[PDB]
Amino acid sequence: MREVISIHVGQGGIQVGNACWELFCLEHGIQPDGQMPSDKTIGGGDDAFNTFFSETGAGKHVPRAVFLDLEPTVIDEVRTGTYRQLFHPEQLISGKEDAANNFARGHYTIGKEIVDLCLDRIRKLADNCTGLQGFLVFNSVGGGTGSGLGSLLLERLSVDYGKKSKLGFTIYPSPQVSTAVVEPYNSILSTHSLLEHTDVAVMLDNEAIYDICRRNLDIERPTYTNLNRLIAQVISSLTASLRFDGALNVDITEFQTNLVPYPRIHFMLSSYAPIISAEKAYHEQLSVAEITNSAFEPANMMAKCDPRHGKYMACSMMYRGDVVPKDVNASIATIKTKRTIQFVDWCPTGFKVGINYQPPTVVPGGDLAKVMRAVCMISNSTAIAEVFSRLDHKFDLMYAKRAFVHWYVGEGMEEGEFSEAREDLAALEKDYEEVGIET
Amino acid sequence: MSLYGVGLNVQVDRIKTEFRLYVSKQKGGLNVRNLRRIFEQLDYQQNGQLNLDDFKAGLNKFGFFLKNVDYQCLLKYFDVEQNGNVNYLAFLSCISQTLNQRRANFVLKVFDSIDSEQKGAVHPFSLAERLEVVKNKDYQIGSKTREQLVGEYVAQFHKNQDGLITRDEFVSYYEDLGLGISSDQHFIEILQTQWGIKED
Amino acid sequence: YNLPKTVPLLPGHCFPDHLKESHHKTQQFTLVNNVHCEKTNYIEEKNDPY
Amino acid sequence: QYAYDFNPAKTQSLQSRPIEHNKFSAWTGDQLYRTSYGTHWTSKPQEPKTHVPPGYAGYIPGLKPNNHYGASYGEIAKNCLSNPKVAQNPFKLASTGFNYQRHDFRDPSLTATTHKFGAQTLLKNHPSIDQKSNQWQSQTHDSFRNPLHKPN
Amino acid sequence: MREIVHIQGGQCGNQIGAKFWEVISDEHGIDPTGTYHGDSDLQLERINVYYNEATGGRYVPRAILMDLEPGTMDSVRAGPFGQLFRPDNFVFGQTGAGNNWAKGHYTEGAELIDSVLDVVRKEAEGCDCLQGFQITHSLGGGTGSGMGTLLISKVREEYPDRIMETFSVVPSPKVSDTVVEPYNATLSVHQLVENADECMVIDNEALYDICFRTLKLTTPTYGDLNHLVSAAMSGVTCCLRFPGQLNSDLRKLAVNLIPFPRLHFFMIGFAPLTSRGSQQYRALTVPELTQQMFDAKNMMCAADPRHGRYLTASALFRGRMSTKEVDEQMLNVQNKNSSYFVEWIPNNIKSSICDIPPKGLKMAVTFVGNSTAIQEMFKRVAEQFTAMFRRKAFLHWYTGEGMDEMEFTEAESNMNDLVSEYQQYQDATA
Amino acid sequence: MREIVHIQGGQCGNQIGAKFWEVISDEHGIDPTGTYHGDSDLQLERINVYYNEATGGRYVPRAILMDLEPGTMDSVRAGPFGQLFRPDNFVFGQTGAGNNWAKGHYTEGAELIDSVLDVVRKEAEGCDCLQGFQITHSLGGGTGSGMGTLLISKVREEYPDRIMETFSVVPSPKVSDTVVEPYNATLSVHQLVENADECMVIDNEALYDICFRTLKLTTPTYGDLNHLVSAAMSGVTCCLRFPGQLNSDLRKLAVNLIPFPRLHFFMIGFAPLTSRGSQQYRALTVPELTQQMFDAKNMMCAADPRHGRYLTASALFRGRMSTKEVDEQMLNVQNKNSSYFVEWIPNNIKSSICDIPPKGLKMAVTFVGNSTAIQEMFKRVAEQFTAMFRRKAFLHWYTGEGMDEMEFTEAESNMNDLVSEYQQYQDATA
Amino acid sequence: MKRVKESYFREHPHWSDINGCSGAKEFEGEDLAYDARIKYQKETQKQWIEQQIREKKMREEAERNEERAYA
Ligand SMILES: Nc1nc2c(ncn2[C@@H]2O[C@H](COP(=O)(O)OP(=O)(O)OP(=O)(O)O)[C@@H](O)[C@H]2O)c(=O)[nH]1
Ligand SMILES: Nc1nc2c(ncn2[C@@H]2O[C@H](COP(=O)(O)OP(=O)(O)O)[C@@H](O)[C@H]2O)c(=O)[nH]1
Ligand SMILES: Nc1nc2c(ncn2[C@@H]2O[C@H](COP(=O)(O)OP(=O)(O)O)[C@@H](O)[C@H]2O)c(=O)[nH]1
Ligand SMILES: [Mg+2]
Repeated sequence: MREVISIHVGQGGIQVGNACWELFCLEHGIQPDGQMPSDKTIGGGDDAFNTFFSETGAGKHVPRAVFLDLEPTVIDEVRTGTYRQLFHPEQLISGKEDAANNFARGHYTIGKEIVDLCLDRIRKLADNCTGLQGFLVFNSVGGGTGSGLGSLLLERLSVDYGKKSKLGFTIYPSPQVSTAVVEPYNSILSTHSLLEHTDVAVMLDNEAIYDICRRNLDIERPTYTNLNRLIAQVISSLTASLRFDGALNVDITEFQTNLVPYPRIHFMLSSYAPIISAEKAYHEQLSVAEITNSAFEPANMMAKCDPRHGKYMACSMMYRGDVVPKDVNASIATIKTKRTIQFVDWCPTGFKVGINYQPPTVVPGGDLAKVMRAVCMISNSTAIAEVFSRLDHKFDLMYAKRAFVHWYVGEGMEEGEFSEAREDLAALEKDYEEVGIET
Repeated sequence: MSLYGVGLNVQVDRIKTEFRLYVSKQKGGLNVRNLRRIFEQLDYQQNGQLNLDDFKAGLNKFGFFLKNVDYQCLLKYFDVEQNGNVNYLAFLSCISQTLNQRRANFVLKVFDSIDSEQKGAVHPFSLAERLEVVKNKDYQIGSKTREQLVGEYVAQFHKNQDGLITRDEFVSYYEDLGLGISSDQHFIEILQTQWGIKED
Repeated sequence: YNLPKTVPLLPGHCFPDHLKESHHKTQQFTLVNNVHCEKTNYIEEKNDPY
Repeated sequence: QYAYDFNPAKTQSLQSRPIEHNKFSAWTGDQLYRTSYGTHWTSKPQEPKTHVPPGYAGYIPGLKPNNHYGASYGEIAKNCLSNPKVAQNPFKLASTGFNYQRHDFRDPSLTATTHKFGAQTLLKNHPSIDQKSNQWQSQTHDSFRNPLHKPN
Repeated sequence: MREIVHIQGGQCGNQIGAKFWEVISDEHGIDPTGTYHGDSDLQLERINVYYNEATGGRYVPRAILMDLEPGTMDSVRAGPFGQLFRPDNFVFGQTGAGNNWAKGHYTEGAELIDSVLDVVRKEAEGCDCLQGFQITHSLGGGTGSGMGTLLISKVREEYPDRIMETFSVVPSPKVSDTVVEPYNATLSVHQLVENADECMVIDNEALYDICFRTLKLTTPTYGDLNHLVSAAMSGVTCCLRFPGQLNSDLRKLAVNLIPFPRLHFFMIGFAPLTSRGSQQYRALTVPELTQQMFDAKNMMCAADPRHGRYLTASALFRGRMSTKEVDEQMLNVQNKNSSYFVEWIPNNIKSSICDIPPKGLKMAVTFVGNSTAIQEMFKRVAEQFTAMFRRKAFLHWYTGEGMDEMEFTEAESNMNDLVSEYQQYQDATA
Repeated sequence: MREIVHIQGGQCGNQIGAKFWEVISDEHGIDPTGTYHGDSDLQLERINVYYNEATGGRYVPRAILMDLEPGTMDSVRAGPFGQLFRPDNFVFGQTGAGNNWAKGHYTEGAELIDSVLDVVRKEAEGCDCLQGFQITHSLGGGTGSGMGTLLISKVREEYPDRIMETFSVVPSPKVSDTVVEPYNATLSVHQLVENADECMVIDNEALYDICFRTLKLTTPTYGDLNHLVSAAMSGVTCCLRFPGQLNSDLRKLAVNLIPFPRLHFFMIGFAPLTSRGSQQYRALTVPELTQQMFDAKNMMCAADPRHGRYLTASALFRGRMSTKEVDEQMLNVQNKNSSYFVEWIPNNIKSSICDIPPKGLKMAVTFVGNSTAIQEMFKRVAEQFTAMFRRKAFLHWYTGEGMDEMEFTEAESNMNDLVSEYQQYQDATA
Repeated sequence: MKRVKESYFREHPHWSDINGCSGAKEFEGEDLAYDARIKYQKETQKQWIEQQIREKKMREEAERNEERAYA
C-alpha cells in the first residue's frame, strides 16, 4: 500500500521515460509482454511490483504511467515497437500540432485543448491507488512543448490534491552546448512555473552527462540512447527504498522534509557514482571507502555546477548494495574533516544516510558494469547560483534589442509577463546568497 | 623491430635468449615439454595451427610474457605457409638444444647400467625401484601395490608399443629437462642424487 | 638467414632509368574558365552488357 | 641480379578486376532501421507491423481508400495489413524509374464510339459476384475465427 | 499527419516539380506506374505528408501544376514519372504571358485565378491537418513571377495561420537570361517580402560554379541542375516524414531562423557532393561533412557568406549519427570565427537529427540560414534597376496594362528600405 | 597526434617533395597503391604523424603542391608514387613565373594565393594538434622563392605559435643557374629572416661535389641529388615517429641551436655514403659515424665550415647503438679541436637516440649545426648583389609591377646588417 | 518498508540454533567466515569481468563489420 504515479511531458521526457521503464521492467521479473515468464511456475509471491504497477485481475501488469505530447512522431515509435502490449492503449495522449518552441503556444492556445484529457486521465488512476505517496514529473525545458504543458500540469496538480508531495526532474539547457536558439527566453518563463509549485526539483543538466561518459565509460562516439541509461539509474536508487527490505529505510516523503532548508530554496543537485566501464570497472578494488569520495568529487557532479564555489546545505545519500553499518560510519566522518569540502555555519549535521539491500541490475548490452557497491546522493548546495546567473545574462543581451519578442506576444501572451518573470529570477538570487552569510 | 634484413634473426635471436633464460631461473616443475603437450588442447584438429589469441594466452599460462611487437615478430618467421597462424611445431623445434656430449656420455653410460640385458628397452618397474630406493632406507623389499604405487613415480615418460622404455625416448626425456637447468654439474648431480649412481 | 632479393632504397642503390626509347609528356593539368580540370586516366572500365 | 620492383604482394588494380556486379546493397540490409527504439532489444530492421492499437495515427494503407464496413478498430486494420497486395511487382517497373521504357501503361476498358453512343463501361474498379445483402455477412453462428482462441 | 500540399507555377516551377516528384517517389518506393514496392515498414508509415489515397491502390501526388503556356505542362506528361499527376487538376490558359509580368498578373493571369484557386480550395480542405504550402517558381519569368506572386497574395489572406513557403530563383549578375530581368525581379519581391513567410533564393550562377568546381562533370544539363535543388528541397521536410531523435517540422525551423518579421530570406546548400574523380581519397566522417556545409563554394546563393556576419542558422543532419561529436563540432564551428556570428545572440546554431539517409548514402546535411550577406543580391538587383528606370526604357509595355510608374517608385522605396534596414543590425552592438 | 603538414612550392619544391614522399613511403612499407603491407607494429602505431584516413583503409599524403606553371606539376604525377596526392590539393595558375619575384609577390601570385590559403587552411583545422609546418622551395626561382614566400607571410600572421621550418637551396655563383639569381636571392632573404622560425640552406655545388667525391658514381641525375636531400629531411623529423631511448621533437632542436632569434641558419649533411669500391672494408661502428659527420668536405653547404667557429650543433643518431659510445665521442670532439668551438657556451653539442635504422643499414645520423661559416654564403651573395645594382641593370623588370626603388636599398641593409651582426660574436671573448 | 534481513549475508536463525543467547557469550558478529566470504566473492567478481569484456569485444567486430562493409 505505497505507490507513486509518473507524469511525463515533452519529447525529452518521452525518450528518458521510455528508457526508465526497462530498468524497472527487468528489475521485477516482468518480460516485455507484461506477464511473468512461463518457465517459472511456482504460483506467486513477491508483491514488490505493487509499488509501480496495478493488478489487472488477470496476468499482465499495467504500468501506472501517463505520456503526453503535442507532436505524434515520438509517441508513434513506442506504440509500433516491441513494447506495444505494455502501456495502457488509451492513456498515451497524442496531439495534432506542435508547439515549435513557443512557450506561449503550449500554455495559452493549444495546451488548453489537451489539458482537459490529461487531468481526466490522471484523476482516474489516483482513484485506483490507495496509498499514493507522490508524483514524479520528467521534462526538458529547452523545448516549449515540455515547458508549456508541464508548467500548466503542475499548476493544476498543486490545487486539486493538496498535501501530496511532488518531485520534479527538470532539464535546463547546458552552459554553452545548446541545441536551440530560443531556449533562454522560454527557459526563464519556465522557472516561475516550478519556483513556487514543485516541492522538490532536481538539476540534471546535459553537458555533465557527456563529461562523465567520456572520462569514465571510455566511449568516444556516444549518442542519446546511452545518455538516458545513466538518468534512469538515478530514478532507480531514489525509489529503490520503497520496494525492498532495509534496516534503515527512507520513503519518498523523507527527502523534501530534510533537503529543503526553506520554502523558497528547494533545488538540489544530483550526482551519481560509481560509473566505471566493464573494461576496467572491476579492475580496481571497488571498496566502499573510495565510492563515497567520488560522490563528492567535483568532476562527477552530474550537474554542471561547480560545488566548491558555495557551501553545502544538507545531503541525504542513498546506499544500495552490501554495506555494513560500520562502513558508512568510517567513510562519512572523513569527509567532514576535509578542508576542501565545507559545510555552512549553521548546519552542523547535514547527512541523511539510508541503506538498501537489493543490488543494482545491469541491462543487456549496456555500459554500466554490474558492481556490488553503489551510492546515490541528492544534495542541495548554494553553488546553484552559477547556473541561474548564466541563464540570467543570456536573457539580458537578446531582450535589449527586443529580438524575437514578437512571437511570444503575437501568440496571445501579454508582453507584460516578461517584466514580472525577470524579477523573480533576480528575486530568487536575493535569497540564495543571503542564507550563505554566517551569523 | 625494423625486421627488414637479418632483423628476423635479431628479434628471434634475442627472444630465444629471454625464453630459455626464464625457464633456467625457474628450473623446477616448469618444463619445456609441458608446453609441447599444452598446445594440443588448443589445436582442436591436430594440424598444428592456432590463431593469434590462442597462442598468446597459452604462453601466458606457462608464465612467460613478451612485448607486443615481438608477437607479430614471432608470427612472421613462423608463418611459413602464409596462413596468418604460427606453427608451434617449429616453435617447439627451437628452444630444444642438441645436447653436449658431456651429458650424452653421462646419459648413455647411465642407460648402459639400467639395461643390464642390453635389449635397449626398459621395463617401467625396474626404473621405478631404483628411484624410490635411493630415497628411503627401510622401505622394505615387498609391499601390496608396488606396481601401481611405484609406477606413478614414472609414466612422465612414454613407452613404445611393446610397453618398455625405448632407448630413443629415455634419452629424450632427460634432455628436455635440460632447459630449466643451466648448470652442467647440477644436471649431473641430479642423476646420481635421484639414482645413487655416479661415474664420470 | 633471410637475404633480400632486390636492393632497398638508399643513397646510391637505384645511383635506372633515363635512357629509354622515347620521352613524351601528357598534360594532366589544364586551366579553363577559372576552374581546375584534369585528365580522367586510371579510372576507365572496359565495357559490359550491364 | 635485378632492378627494384614497385608492387608488393602483386595486387592487381581494381581496373582489371572481373566486373561490377550485384553486391551494391551489401550495406543497405541494415540501413532502413530506426534508432529511437531499436538497439534496445533488437539490432536488425524492425519486422513488418501486424497489429496496431487505437491511436496509431499514420496511414494504415487500407482504411481510407475503400470504405470498410463497421467493426472494431483492431479488427478492421488486421484484415487490410494481413492480406496480400500492398506488395508484389505486377508490372516489374523499378523504383528508380528506369523500367519505365519497358512498359506501356495500357488499360483493358476500351472499345470504340461515335455514330451511336459514347459512354463506354467503367474501369476494372467494379464489384461483382460478391453481390450479397448486409445480413448475409454479419450473421452466422460459429463458422468464424473463434473470438477467444489464442492457442497456448 | 501534418502534411503539406504542393503548388508550383511557371515553367521553371513546373520543371522543378518535374524532378522533385521523381526523387520523392523514389524515397518512398512509389513506382512510376503507381504501385507499391517499398521494403521496410517506414515507406508506408507517414506517407500522408505528400501523398493522398484513392481506390485502385495507386498513389496520387497532391500537386497543383499552373502554367500560363501549354508547352511546359504538356511536356511533363511525356517523360518518366509523367503519369502520377492528376490530369483533372491541370489549369492552363490559351495565350501566354510573353515574359511580361503584368500580362500574366493583372489582365489575363488574374482572369485565370477563378479556377486555379477553386482546385486549391478543394485540395486543402481534403487533408486532415494542413501544414503549409511550399511554392516553387522563377522570378525571371513574367507569368511565373506574377502568377506565382498573385497566387500567394490570395492564399495568405485565406489561411492566416497555416505556414507559407517559397522557393525563388533570382537572376545572377554575370549569367543573365532576360533583358527585362531587373524590372520584374525587383518589383516582384516587394510582393514577396510582405506576404511570403519564408524564402530561399537560388542563384543559377551558383549552380554552374558548383557544377564545374564541385562535381567535375564534363557536360552538365538542366536535368542535373534540377536535381541539386530537388534533393536539398527534400532536406527541409525530410525529417518531418520519418522518425528520428529530435523531430523538427517546418514550423520549428521558421521558429529559430527569423529574428524579426521583415527578414524572411534564407540561403541554403547541400552536402556532401563529391566528384567522381576523388570520392576514393576523401573520408566520410562527421567533421568532414560540416567543413563543406558552411563553406562558401557549396552554398546555393551567389552571395559570399563571408562578406557579412550570420544572424542565426539551422542544420538538419540526416542519417544515423550520434550527437556528442555533433555538439562539439558545432560549438567548434561557432566559436572559431567570432567575427562571423553576431555577438548579441549566443548559442546561434540549431540542430536536428533524422534517421533515414538518402538511398545509397549514410550521412548528409541540409542548411538553412538567413545571412546578412544576402544584401549583395538585393543590392546588385536594385542598382541595375536604377540604371534602366532613369531613362524610362522598356516602360511602355508595362504601362499599358493598368499599372503605371507610380508603383515602381513605391516598390523601389520599399526595396531600398529593406536593404538599409537589413544592414542596420550588421553594425549594431550591445 | 602532433602532426605536421608538408607544403612545397616550385620545381625544386615539387621534385624535392616528390622523392621525399617516396622515401617516407618505403620506411613504413607502403606500396604505391596506398594499401598497408607492413610487418611490425612499429610502422603504424604513430603513422598519423603525416597521414589522414579514408574509407577502405587507404592513406592519402597530406600534401599541398603549388606552382605557377603546369610543366613541373605534370611530370611528377605521371611517375610512380604520384597517385598518392589527391586532386583538390593541387593549386596552379596559367601564366608562369618568369624567374621574376615581382611576378611572384605583387601581381600574379597574389591572385592565386587566396585559394592555397583556403586549401592549406583545411589541413590545419582537421588535424588534432598541429605541431608545425615545413617548407621546401628554391631561392633561385621566381615563384619558388617568390610565391612560397607569400604563403609564409600569410601563414605566420594566422598562427603565432606553430613552428616553421624551411629547406632552402641558394644558387651558388659557381654553378650560375640563373643570371637573375642575385636579385631574387638577396630579395628572398629579407623575408626569410623576419618570419621563418628555422632556415636550412643547401648549396648545389656541394651536392655535385658530394656525388663525385664520396659516392664515386658515374652519371648522376637530378633524381639522385634529390635523393640525398630527401633522407636528410627524414633525419630531423625522424625521432617523433619512432620510439627510442631519448625523444627529440622538432621544437627541441630549435630550442638548443638558435642562440639568438637573428641567427637561425644551419648546415646539414648525411652519413655514411661510401662508393661500391670503397664500402668493401670500411668499418661499422660509432667511431666511423662521427668521423665522417664533422668532416669539412661532406657538408652540403658551399661555405667550408672550418673557416669559422661553431656556435651550436646537434646530433640525431638513428638505430640501435650503445649510448656510451655516442656520449664519449662527443666529448672527444669538443677537446681535440678546441679553437673551433665558441667559448661562452660550454658543452654545445646535442645528441639523441632512435631505435629504428633506415632500411638496409645499421647506423646512421643526421647533423644540424649553426656555424659562423655561413657568413661566406651571404658575403658572396652580398658582394655579388652590390656589383650589379649600381648600374641598375635588369632593374626595369622588377620596377614593372609597382616595386619602388627604396625596397632594394632596404633589403641591402638588413642582409648587410645580418652579415655584420653574425661575425661580431665570432671575435667575442669571455 | 519492512526489515527481514539482519545482514546481507545471513538470515535470522531457526529457533533451534540459538540454544543459549541468554547471556552475552555468543554474538555471531565476528563473521568467522570473513576470510571465507571475501575469498568466495573474489573469483565471482572475475566472471562478470570476463563476460562483459568478451561480449563487449564482439560488438566491436560487428561494429567494424558495419563501417568496413560500407567501404
Ligand atoms: N538529456 C537529454 N536531453 C534531451 C533529450 N531529448 C531532448 N532533450 C533536450 O530537449 C531540448 C529540446 O527540446 P526537446 O526535449 O528535444 O523537445 P520538446 O522539449 O518536447 O519541444 P518540442 O520539440 O517542440 O516538442 C534539447 O536541448 C535537449 O537538451 C534526451 O533524450 N536526453
Ligand atoms: N536553374 C534553372 N532555371 C530555370 C529552369 N527553367 C527556367 N529557369 C529560369 O527561368 C527564367 C525564365 O523563366 P520564364 O520561362 O520566363 O518563366 P515564366 O514567364 O513564368 O514562364 C530563366 O532566367 C531561367 O534562369 C531550370 O530548369 N533550371
Ligand atoms: N638540385 C636541384 N635543383 C633544382 C631542382 N629543381 C629546381 N632546382 C633549382 O631551382 C632553380 C630554378 O627554379 P625555378 O624554375 O625558377 O622555380 P620557380 O620560380 O618555382 O619556377 C634552379 O637554380 C635549380 O637549381 C632539382 O630537382 N634538383
Ligand atoms: Mg517536439
